[PDB]
Amino acid sequence: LKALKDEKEEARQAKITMLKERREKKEENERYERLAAKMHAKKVERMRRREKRNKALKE
Amino acid sequence: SSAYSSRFQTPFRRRREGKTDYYQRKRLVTQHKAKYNTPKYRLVVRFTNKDIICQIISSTITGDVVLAAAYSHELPRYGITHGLTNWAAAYATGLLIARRTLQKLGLDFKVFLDIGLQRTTTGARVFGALKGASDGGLYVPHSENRFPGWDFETEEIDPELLRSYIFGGHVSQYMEELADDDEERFSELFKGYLADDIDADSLEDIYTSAHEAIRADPAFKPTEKKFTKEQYAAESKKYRQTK
Amino acid sequence: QNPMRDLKIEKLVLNISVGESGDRLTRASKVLEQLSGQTPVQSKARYTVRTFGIRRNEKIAVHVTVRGPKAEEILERGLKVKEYQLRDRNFSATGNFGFGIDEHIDLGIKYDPSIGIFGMDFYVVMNRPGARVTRRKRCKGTVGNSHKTTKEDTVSWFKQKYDADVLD
Amino acid sequence: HLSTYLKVYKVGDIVDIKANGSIQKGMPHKFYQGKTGVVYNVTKSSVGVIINKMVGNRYLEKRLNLRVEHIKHSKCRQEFLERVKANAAKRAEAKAVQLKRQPAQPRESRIVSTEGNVPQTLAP
RNA sequence: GGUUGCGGCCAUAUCUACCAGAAAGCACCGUUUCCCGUCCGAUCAACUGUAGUUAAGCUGGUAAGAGCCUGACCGAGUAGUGUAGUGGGCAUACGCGAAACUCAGGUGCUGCAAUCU
RNA sequence: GAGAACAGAAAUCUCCAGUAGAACAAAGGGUAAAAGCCCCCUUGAUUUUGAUUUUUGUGAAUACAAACCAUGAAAGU
Repeated sequence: LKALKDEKEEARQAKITMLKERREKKEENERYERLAAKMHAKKVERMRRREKRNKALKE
Repeated sequence: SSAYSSRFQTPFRRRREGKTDYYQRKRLVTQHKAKYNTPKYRLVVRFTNKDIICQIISSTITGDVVLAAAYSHELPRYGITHGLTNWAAAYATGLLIARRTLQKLGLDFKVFLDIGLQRTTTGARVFGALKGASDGGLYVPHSENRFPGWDFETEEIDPELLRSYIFGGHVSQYMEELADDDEERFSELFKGYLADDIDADSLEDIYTSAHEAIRADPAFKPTEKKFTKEQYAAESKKYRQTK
Repeated sequence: QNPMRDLKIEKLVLNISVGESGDRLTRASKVLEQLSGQTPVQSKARYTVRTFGIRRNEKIAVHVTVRGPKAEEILERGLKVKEYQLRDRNFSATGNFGFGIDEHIDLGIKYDPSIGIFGMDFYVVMNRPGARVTRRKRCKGTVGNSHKTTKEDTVSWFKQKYDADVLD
Repeated sequence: HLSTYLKVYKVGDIVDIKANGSIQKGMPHKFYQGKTGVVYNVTKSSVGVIINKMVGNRYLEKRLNLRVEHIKHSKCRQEFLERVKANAAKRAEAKAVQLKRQPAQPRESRIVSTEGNVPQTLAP
C-alpha cells in the first residue's frame, strides 16, 4: 500500500510543480513589466509636477 | 500587450486595407426600400498604374455582382496602343462600357457614379470617364463644375477646352513644347511615340478612330486565353508553399 | 547589397524660435525667406507660460521646410559652420539628425545690422524609396523592419558622404 | 453591418425589435425590446410595426414607425411553415397518418447485446 | 492555382519575429507645360511606362509566442434551486441543472467579373 | 519615447508607438478616412397636408408627402 500511494501522489505532485513553475514564470515577467511601467510613470509625474497646470480649465 | 490586444476591436478586412469606405458605401447601396427589389446600379471607376478599370456593379448579400466590366487594355484592338491611363483613354473606356451596357439592355440605364477614394478635383479622369459614359447615353446625375477649364473665379465653363482635353490637347502641346525645346526628356518620355511619329491632328483622328470603333463593336471581344487553367494552376503550385 | 535600399536625404526643416513676437519675427521671416527662396510659415504658441514671457496665439516662431538638391546644398553650407563635426548624439533612433547654429551670418549672408542676428535649428529627416505607403490615402500601410532607417546606418552614411567624425 | 440595409420588409412580415447602440437616431421604446410586431406600412427611412400592448386586462393596438437598423426578421414561424408544407406533402401522399405533432412517446421494446460489452460491475 | 477590382461574414483574418515569392499583375519608382493644390509636385493633380526595382508594400509558410474562435464522459450530475415529511440536530425522497477555471484542437471561409505561364 | 543653438520639466521643429486612455455642455453608454479639429459654401431653426409614441390638456420627439431653399460631382442629406 505504501508503495502504491507514494508513486501515485508523486506523479500528481510532479504535475502540480509543473503547473506552479509555469504560472510563476508568467506572473514573474508580468510583474517585472508592470513594475518598470510604474517607475516610469512615477518619474514622468515627478517632472510634470514642476509644470503649474491647473488641470481644469483649458491651458 | 495581452490586455490591449484583447480589448482591441478590429475593423472590417476591406477597411484594414485602404480599399473601401463604408460611410459612402451605405449611402450608395441603401435603397428607398418602399420600392422593394429595384436594384441600384453604380459605375465603379478605378485607376492603377498602367491600367484603368471601369465596371458596373449591383450589390447584394451574396456580396456583389458584375454584369458589365471593361478595361483599358482593350483599346489596342480599337486603335490605340499608347497612353492607356490618360484622360482621353479613360473617357474612351467609359464610352465603351456605356455603349456595352446599353446594348445588353437593348435600349440604344440610370447608374450612380462611385468616386472611390480619389479626390474630387477640377479636371479629373473619373469625371472624364463620367463624360464618356454620359456620351454613351446612360443618365448619371452630375454638374458642369468639375470638368476642366472651369474658371474658378466664376460660375462658367468653356466647352472647347475640355474638347481639347478629350482629343488629347494638353499632352500634344506638351509634346510640341518639349520637342522644340529639348530632346533628352522627349526621347525618354516618348520612345514609342517617337518611333511612331504621330501628329496632333493625327492623335485626335486616332481617338475619333477608336470612338467610332467602340460604337461599332462594344460587344466585348474577349481574350484568347492561351495555356488553359491546369497549366497556370500547376505552374503556380510549383512556387506556392504548403504546410 | 543595396540596389534600391539606399539612404537619400528627404528634407530639411529650418526653424527659428524667438523670445518675442513682432518685427523680430518678421525679420526672422525675411531671413528664412531669403535663404530658401520660398515663403516660410509662422508658428504660434500652444499655451500660455508666463515665465518665458508669452501667451496663447502669439506668433512666437517661424520655420520652413526644403526638399531636393537645395536641401543638401543648404545642409552642407550650414555644416561648414559646424565644420563637419557632430556628436554621437544629434542622431535620433529612427534615423534622423539635426543641429543648431548661432550667428546665421556664418553662411554667406552678411551682417546687415538693419535687422540684427538670429540663430536657427536644422533638422533633417532620412528615408529610402517606398515611404509613400505610410503617406498616401488609398492602400495605406507601413514599412518593414529590414527597410527601417536607423542611427547606425545614418552614422555610417555620414562618416561616408561629408566625410565627417563622431566626436564621442 | 451593411447586411442590415439590403433587407426587404413587406407588409405582413413579422419582426422583433432589438435596437443597437451604434446609431443614436430612433432608439425606440425602452421596454419595446425583444418584442415582436408585424409591419403595416413602409416608407423610406422607415418601417411600420404594430404591437398588442396590454393595459388593465385588454390588449390594445399600438402602431409605430421605426428605422430599419433596429428591427430584425423573426424566425418565429419557421417550423410552422415547414410543418405546413410537409403536411401538404403528406396529405398528397395520403390521397395517393398523424401529420399532427405529438409529444415524446415512451420508448419501445428492444434488445441489448453482449459481444464485447460485458456489464462492468462496481460499487461506491 | 496566382493576381487585380468590387464585396459579404467581420481577429480561425489581429499583433510580434524570421524566411520565400518563376511568370502574371499590383506597387515603389521617372517627369512637372497644362487641370489643381501645396510654406514645401512629400500628400493631392497631371504626363510617359519610358530611366530602373522586387529593397519595400502586398502574398504565403514558420513560432512547444501573445491574443481570437470551437469543442470537451473537463469542472459535474458538482454548486445552486422548486416540491414532501412528527426526517437529524444537514441528509433522504421525486425532479431541474450551470458558469469560471483546466485540457485539447484550430489560425480566415467565401461571391461576381477579368486576367496570367 | 528618441532627437535639435540660446531652450531648462513646460516656448518652436522632426520621427516612431498610440482602439481612444482625447474631445463631443471629470470615475458611465455611443462616435476614429468620425458623431472629434480645421477648411469651403449656406442659415431646412422655412411654409402647406395629414400619421405615430411619450402623452384626457398641450408641449416634446417621431416618421410621412407638395412647394421655396442650402449642400456635394453624385449617391443622397
